[PDB]
Amino acid sequence: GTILIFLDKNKEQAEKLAKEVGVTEIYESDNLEELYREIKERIERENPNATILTVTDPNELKKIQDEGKVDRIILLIKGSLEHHHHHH
Repeated sequence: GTILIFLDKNKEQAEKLAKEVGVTEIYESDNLEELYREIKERIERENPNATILTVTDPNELKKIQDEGKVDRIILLIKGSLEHHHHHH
């Protein structure tokens, strides 16, 4: 059973792709990179026969969805408030 992830720092890119590709499962968090791990950890508990696919470009996501060889598709979006602290 194959899982397809899409990751983006920008919400409009993920929204516009979801609308052209026909996908509805969208998640958003300031901790985008920790959320990815927290989802994949639960995939490993729920799907012992999992296959991992992960994307950052709509040409790659569209090429995979053209073939439709996937059991679930999930979009993850970064929240606007996250920045690191700096002292120099």
